[PDB]
Amino acid sequence: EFTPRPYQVELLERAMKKNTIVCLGTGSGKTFIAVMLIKELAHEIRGPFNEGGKRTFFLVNTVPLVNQQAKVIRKHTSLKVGEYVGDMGVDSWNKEKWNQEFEKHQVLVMTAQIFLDILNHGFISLSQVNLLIFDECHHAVKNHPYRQIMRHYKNLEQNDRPRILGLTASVINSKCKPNQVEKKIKELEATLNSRVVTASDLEEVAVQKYATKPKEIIVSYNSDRSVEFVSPKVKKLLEILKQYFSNNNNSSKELCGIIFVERRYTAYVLYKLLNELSAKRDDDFSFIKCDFVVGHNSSPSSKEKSTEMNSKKQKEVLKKFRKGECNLLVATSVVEEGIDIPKCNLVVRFDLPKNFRSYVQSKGRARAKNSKYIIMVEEDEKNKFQEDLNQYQEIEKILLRLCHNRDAPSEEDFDSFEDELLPPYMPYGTDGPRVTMSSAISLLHRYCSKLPSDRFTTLTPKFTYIEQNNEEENKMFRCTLRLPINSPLREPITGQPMPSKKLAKRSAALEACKKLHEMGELDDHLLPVKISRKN
RNA sequence: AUACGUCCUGAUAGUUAGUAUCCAUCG
RNA sequence: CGAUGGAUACUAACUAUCAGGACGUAU
Ligand SMILES: Nc1ncnc2c1ncn2[C@@H]1O[C@H](COP(=O)(O)OP(=O)(O)O)[C@@H](O)[C@H]1O
Repeated sequence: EFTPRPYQVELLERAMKKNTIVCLGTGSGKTFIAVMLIKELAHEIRGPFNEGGKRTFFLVNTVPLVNQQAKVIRKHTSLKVGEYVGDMGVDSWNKEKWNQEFEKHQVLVMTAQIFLDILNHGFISLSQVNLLIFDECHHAVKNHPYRQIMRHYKNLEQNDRPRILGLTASVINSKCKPNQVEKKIKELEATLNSRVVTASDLEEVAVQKYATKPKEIIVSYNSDRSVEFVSPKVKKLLEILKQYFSNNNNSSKELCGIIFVERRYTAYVLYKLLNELSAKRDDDFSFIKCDFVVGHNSSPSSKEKSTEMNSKKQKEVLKKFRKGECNLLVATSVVEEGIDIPKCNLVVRFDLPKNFRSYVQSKGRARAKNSKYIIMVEEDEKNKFQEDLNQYQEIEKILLRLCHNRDAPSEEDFDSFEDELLPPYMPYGTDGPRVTMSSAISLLHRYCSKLPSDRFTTLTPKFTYIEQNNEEENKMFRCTLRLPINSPLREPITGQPMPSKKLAKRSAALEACKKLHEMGELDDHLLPVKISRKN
């Protein structure tokens, strides 16, 4: 029942020296050793939470992946595991419930932002956290919540060891030139205080996992000039699916084809058209079934129509695909990574990739033999797309060339973090509710929304911007806060002048937390009057 | 005829700010 | 409603270089 991997046991013993990051292609099995390293330190986690024990947290950005990884860890381990997501509405939960939750479970898999929230209000500090692994660590750039969490390491002492981990295949998240990749990798390895390694030998990975991705049958059309009325791209899909049927006459019923899109409306219309064609019972199209996977809760009541509700729908649709009930798939932005099917040999790239990372991630989804990669390109843009593809190939070649070990001898880069020009409130020191400079906006989201209050758009009570000349004539901004009649007086009516508008708002709104803490609205854990709504 | 210097539309490559549009993820 | 990331476009400044337009110096 247990399925090992030869290179990964070597990877584990190499990584169990210091902080180490593994970078490999899709299908490598890098995620699998997460459970092995979790069980390697299971003894520490056994500590009771009477005075604060050791617990392991697994951060996953996407909501459909938390249950999948929870089932994966449950399959090989007997430890109690729960699932956490803001869909349940945990915004109105007091300290005692959280203490009960921590004492009950053993591993709490949860998205990043909820971890931001819990660390923001001091329900528990970074102390006594046994281990912590990111998801898609290549997102840790600029003001990503990953970096916001990592910033809390600066406030605490270095002697503490809340080990951090994060796994990614592509180390970029935007378009770039082959002369800035070294700068990007150096910056990323400096930010998270960890080295990056990659398997030197890629035997099986090149056999069927990564280096033998589906062959790119670049097919063009004339779309730049219901199937026959909309752009002929749908006709190209029909022709390529007829080619698929001609290839797989033996499997004339169905296969595991997956369609990637970038706009939800396109996916919805595409699924509707193919379901209509299949239900018609015509000779050309009679055995096609597709279902939704993407869209997410979006918003409870604010200008949306998808209404994907709870994760139960995603769980059941993925189960019905795994059992073969669902065989065609359309989605936009949740099945790029973390979706695994043991037998898949066809991926249709209906919409073009936008950067390097998307192209690498959405290409290795197929894992079976003779897999098919299909790209929709136009004739006029064919030259530009060909040169862009050559650039991507060169980027991959140089990236695998620089796969040599890169250490971090200069720890000064970690100290070189661009600290904000103003300090935030912190009434109880480093051991108390350390308010972050980036959580002032979260606090101001819901002015007096707690307790009986209007349901109108009180979130944005409007602010006045004032500009004046200065010594360098770059101008300074006077952000002013004028809240309506809903609460007692406020100290930060206007903030300190700032070079930028955003920093002006931050300086004019951060002192609200400091003022409100003294007057008694908040508490020891900065939870306002322990009631629903508001952070 | 060459070289150098001041300002600028054009070009090569990077940074910063504002603005406008679009997309995705999540609370 | 909000925090974000990405993409394009405009203005605008600095940064290392090329060219041309307005002027000056050495040969
Ligand atoms: N030995 C194995 N046992 C079970 N599943 C596997 C194995 N090897 C690969 N897989 C499947 O293939 C996928 C590859 O996962 P892994 O190599 O851990 O990282 P990634 O998912 O990033 O490629 C997994 O989602 C898993 O379901």
